[PDB]
Amino acid sequence: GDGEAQRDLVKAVAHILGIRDLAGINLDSSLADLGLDSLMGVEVRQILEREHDLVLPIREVRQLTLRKLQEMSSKAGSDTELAAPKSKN
Repeated sequence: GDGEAQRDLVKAVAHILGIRDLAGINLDSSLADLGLDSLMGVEVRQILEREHDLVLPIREVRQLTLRKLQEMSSKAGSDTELAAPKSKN
């Protein structure tokens, strides 16, 4: 029901592509460039919507540059209000 543990989305999404280490796989490539059309967006949504209620749709998910998946993995990211849009002036 609730996740006590959470992994990097690289060990999920990249693992769909058969990657994780990216030894010779480019990291500037958009997720759609990688192969996102079907599962590589559904899997993501089904994870994030339940993990952190973070539903980022395909138009945004398509630019998740593989390691960006672990950046928005939602673990230790939202300490207080995710990134907190707060700027003085």
